[PDB]
Amino acid sequence: TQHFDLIAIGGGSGGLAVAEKAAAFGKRVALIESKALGGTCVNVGCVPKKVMWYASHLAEAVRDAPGFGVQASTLDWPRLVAGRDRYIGAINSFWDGYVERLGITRVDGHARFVDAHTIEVEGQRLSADHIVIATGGRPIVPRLPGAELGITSDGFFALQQQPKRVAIIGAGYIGIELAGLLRSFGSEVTVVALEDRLLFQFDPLLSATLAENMHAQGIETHLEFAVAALERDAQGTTLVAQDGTRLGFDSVIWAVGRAPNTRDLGLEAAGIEVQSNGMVPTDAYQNTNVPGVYALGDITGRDQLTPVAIAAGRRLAERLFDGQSERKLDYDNIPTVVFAHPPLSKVGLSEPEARERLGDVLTVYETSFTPMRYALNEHGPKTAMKLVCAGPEQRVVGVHVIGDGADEMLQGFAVAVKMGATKADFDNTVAIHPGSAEELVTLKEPVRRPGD
Amino acid sequence: TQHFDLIAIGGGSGGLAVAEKAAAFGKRVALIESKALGGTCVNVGCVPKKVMWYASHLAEAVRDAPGFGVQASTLDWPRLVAGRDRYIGAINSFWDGYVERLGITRVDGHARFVDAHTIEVEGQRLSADHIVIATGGRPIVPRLPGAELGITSDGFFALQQQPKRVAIIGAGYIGIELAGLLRSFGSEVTVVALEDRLLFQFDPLLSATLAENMHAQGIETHLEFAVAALERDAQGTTLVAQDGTRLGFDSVIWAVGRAPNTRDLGLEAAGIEVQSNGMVPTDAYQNTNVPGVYALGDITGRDQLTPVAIAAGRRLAERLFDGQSERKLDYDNIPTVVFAHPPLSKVGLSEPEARERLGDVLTVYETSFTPMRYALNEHGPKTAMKLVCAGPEQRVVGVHVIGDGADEMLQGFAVAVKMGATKADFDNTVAIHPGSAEELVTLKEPVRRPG
Ligand SMILES: Cc1cc2nc3c(=O)[nH]c(=O)nc-3n(C[C@H](O)[C@H](O)[C@H](O)COP(=O)(O)OP(=O)(O)OC[C@H]3O[C@@H](n4cnc5c(N)ncnc54)[C@H](O)[C@@H]3O)c2cc1C
Ligand SMILES: Cc1cc2nc3c(=O)[nH]c(=O)nc-3n(C[C@H](O)[C@H](O)[C@H](O)COP(=O)(O)OP(=O)(O)OC[C@H]3O[C@@H](n4cnc5c(N)ncnc54)[C@H](O)[C@@H]3O)c2cc1C
Ligand SMILES: NC(=O)c1ccc[n+]([C@@H]2O[C@H](COP(=O)([O-])OP(=O)(O)OC[C@H]3O[C@@H](n4cnc5c(N)ncnc54)[C@H](O)[C@@H]3O)[C@@H](O)[C@H]2O)c1
Ligand SMILES: NC(=O)c1ccc[n+]([C@@H]2O[C@H](COP(=O)([O-])OP(=O)(O)OC[C@H]3O[C@@H](n4cnc5c(N)ncnc54)[C@H](O)[C@@H]3O)[C@@H](O)[C@H]2O)c1
Ligand SMILES: [Cl-]
Ligand SMILES: [Cl-]
Ligand SMILES: [Cl-]
Ligand SMILES: [Cl-]
Ligand SMILES: [Cl-]
Ligand SMILES: [Cl-]
Ligand SMILES: [Cl-]
Ligand SMILES: [Cl-]
Ligand code: NI
Ligand code: NI
Ligand code: NI
Ligand code: NI
Repeated sequence: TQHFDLIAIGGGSGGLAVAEKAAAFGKRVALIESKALGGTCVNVGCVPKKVMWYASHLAEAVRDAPGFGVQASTLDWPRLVAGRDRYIGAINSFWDGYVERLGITRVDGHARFVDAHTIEVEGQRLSADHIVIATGGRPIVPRLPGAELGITSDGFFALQQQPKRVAIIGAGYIGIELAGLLRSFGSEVTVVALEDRLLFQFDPLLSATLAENMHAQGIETHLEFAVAALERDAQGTTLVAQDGTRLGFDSVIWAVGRAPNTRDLGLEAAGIEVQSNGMVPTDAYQNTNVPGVYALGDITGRDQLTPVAIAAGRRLAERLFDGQSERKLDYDNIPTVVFAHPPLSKVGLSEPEARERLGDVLTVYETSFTPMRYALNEHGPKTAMKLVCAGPEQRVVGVHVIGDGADEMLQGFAVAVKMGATKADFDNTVAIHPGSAEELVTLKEPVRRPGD
Repeated sequence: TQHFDLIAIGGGSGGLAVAEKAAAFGKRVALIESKALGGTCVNVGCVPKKVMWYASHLAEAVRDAPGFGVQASTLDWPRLVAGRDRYIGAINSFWDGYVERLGITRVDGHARFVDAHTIEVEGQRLSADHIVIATGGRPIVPRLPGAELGITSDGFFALQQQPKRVAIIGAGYIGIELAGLLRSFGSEVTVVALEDRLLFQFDPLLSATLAENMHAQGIETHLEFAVAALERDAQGTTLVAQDGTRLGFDSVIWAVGRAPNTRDLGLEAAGIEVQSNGMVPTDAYQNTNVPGVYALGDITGRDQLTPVAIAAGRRLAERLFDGQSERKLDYDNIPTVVFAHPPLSKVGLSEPEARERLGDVLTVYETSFTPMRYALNEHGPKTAMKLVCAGPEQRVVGVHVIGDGADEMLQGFAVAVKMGATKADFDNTVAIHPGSAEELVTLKEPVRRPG
């Protein structure tokens, strides 16, 4: 009730990770969770999406099979969801049991700080030497007229039936992944975005290639399209832009970012520093401004990814409970995959970023090609790759790929980039043939040198 | 006739590569080819096999689709053959045109040395300052009774119709790849192997997992099985082990190694050292014992891979024609993929090799799991992975993976291993989630420690 070494607020990626490691160092751990263990990722994030992603991968596969002489003949969405939910349910079940197995005290409900070192959960108060905030986020629904006519990614994973005509508002990760899933399943898919290109945070080569692939797949896009309101039309719902432009959808999905769950956490009661956008500032070691209070995962405003939350959690527990006083996560060169169809992946800096952060010091290599996966198909999606290099030695500061296999391609490259790999390091590595990844180690002439 | 800077013998991976780079450095280049440009890889190796591998990936995708709610569905082999060959043709055509574009003097026919710096092709003699031998290999057909009833991998890519009941003799690369192609196309396949495990050269964990995957997909295997002869039976041909065991097959495929094309090459006449197995010894810079004569690719008896022949050739051209007098290929840690279903991949040393070369100093990490690719399927193939580490610092000396995605997974890991990555280097890099590769950077407790 006061004798806990650790209270982890939130049983998602970060909370589970720090609770787990702490418990393994023989600490007394309390874990607070208002909903289901596993958090966003297991329930409404990474896992349901990747399961649905395989279904779309397999659907593309049955379309392309006759081209290779494989005689194949459409989605049963209820069966997909049922299978997906059984699988997700099993991971929830694992975690429920694992937490009990570790000896962690689970507390159901919504935790709020009551002071610098105590929380209250449905009237019950609990103190600890260390309180870790890992409450994650939730999808943003804009304060616009008729915004409630649209659903979010949470709503997407709740859908019991496949919608026929979809509008996706936002072209970040989830907007693009949702678009690719649904079009692959044969829905009409339009995506709209504020920006002049899809996947704005990513390198212009990936953005451009993705657009081509998406256009080729029949996905309608509208760039520089600000949604002013959503309205009800004759059997369906309509998007209304700034200028008055109208768009008959049976589903409109808001994919315009996520907000941190820090609104009534009692942070002011505890004197915890928090930004106007709800992000909780931390140092490199997840320390907030209040000693004994830490934040990790999405609410910290750094790379919004599951393995980032986990790693941040494990290292924090190592720091606090294993006397590894200098232990921290490195937030440079975190690899990521966007599960489009075909998917994309990157580690490190895009060209514009590297040009921002470093000078006119960039040597940039790139290539485009149709992979052998589509050799016997009519119009396969193009693969595109860019190596961003910096300095005379050509340190590789960015690796960017879009195309078949990209989802499994960059993990090892992330290792090399973290080790400070140069172009030479890549080039002295013998290719694997035949495949796509070999293209990253056989780039010859650069497209841009310092001066461009 | 004698004013050539380079004669490349063989228009395969090594010959093309050295000729191209020499030509690019403004040298006068002759390229001798007796058959088609592109060599083995383009015509009867990597490319046809990978084309068919995709058909096989798609057939499996077709099988698995209903489990994921995708309402699907059987191979039209002629359609596959026609598509494959058309794709192959384009690459040959590219090379034909490319060699002409580079200004290389192509010469059709079989080259033999006449002296240390001269070759003869169908009567014409040609000298050069530099002669690169890159004549590659050919499948081995053993000198057993009725060996000729079987076919080779060359014969596999010549087949116009899908065989119904196939025997694969050999559990190296080719045997395994072919077995997996055929089985997913619905043929009956049994593979026999001299060794006690499939893919002997590979790490036991890969071998053991591949056996499991292959058994689960209906492939029958016979280990420690030495075929003594092939005889005709009542429709089909039979395998006879030397103990007497008998196996009725539609086609029998020898996949028992490849022999170097160096028997009728005039190496005697030029004074070039050759081993009894036909391999041509070289130093680290591809130099034979006679100055001006070099060898690369398969006949050198090093890693028998396309990109290895290519890199060796390019680097040799840089050495010879661009004053980069120290340029050579590093033969340590060549990554490779074996295109089974699902494929496997490795870079560096297996556990047995590492103990053999480095001693009782290994920290070995292992994991095994069913990837999310098979989440809604009944019995997906296993994925298995091993990190082989050496020393107290735990340098990564071996990386090994079998399973979905293995074919695109290890290229970047090869770079890291090339740089001398340790386990710490792996663990300090954040995982990509969700996927399989992340398992390689999140291996916690080792299975074996020094001792
Ligand atoms: C659709 C979608 C797809 C995604 N795909 C990927 C992907 O493929 N790869 C990847 O790496 N990342 C992906 N992410 C991001 C990833 O899910 C998050 O980065 C990760 O879950 C963050 O973990 P966390 O611990 O910070 O927050 P969460 O995992 O969301 O955990 C927070 C938990 O705390 C609980 N909680 C909140 N407030 C309280 C309270 N005050 N008291 C008690 N409990 C509380 C919540 O119920 C929640 O369970 C995806 C996200 C979305 C939405
Ligand atoms: C079935 C199979 C699958 C394979 N799969 C892969 C794989 O996926 N990945 C990979 O990296 N490697 C693979 N390989 C191995 C790869 O093909 C070889 O390592 C590569 O082709 C070797 O190149 P090379 O230049 O040494 O020989 P080759 O490419 O075989 O070139 C030799 C050429 O020389 C010609 N020649 C021979 N004698 C003479 C003569 N005296 N005069 C003139 N010309 C002559 C031949 O016609 C031939 O064209 C595979 C091989 C096989 C057979
Ligand atoms: N595969 C993965 O690793 C994975 C998958 C999904 C999400 N994630 C994580 O979760 C986060 C989720 O971000 P997100 O994709 O929801 O959004 P985002 O922040 O990445 O993108 C913002 C988008 O909102 C749009 N937008 C905002 N207001 C608009 C308006 N009124 N009209 C039209 N468009 C408007 C903009 O056009 C913009 O494209 C990501 O940052 C990522 O880190 C990861
Ligand atoms: N994916 C790729 O990178 C790829 C694919 C295929 C081949 N290759 C290359 O080509 C080379 C040749 O491959 P390979 O598989 O033909 O050779 P191999 O040396 O790997 O095959 C040896 C096999 O021959 C068998 N064998 C020999 N005599 C036998 C007997 N009488 N009875 C039963 N079994 C017998 C053994 O059991 C053994 O399994 C490889 O070294 C490889 O580098 C590469
Ligand atoms: Cl236990
Ligand atoms: Cl409440
Ligand atoms: Cl909240
Ligand atoms: Cl896909
Ligand atoms: Cl030109
Ligand atoms: Cl002849
Ligand atoms: Cl010969
Ligand atoms: Cl496969
Ligand atoms: Ni207490
Ligand atoms: Ni107090
Ligand atoms: Ni001459
Ligand atoms: Ni002479």
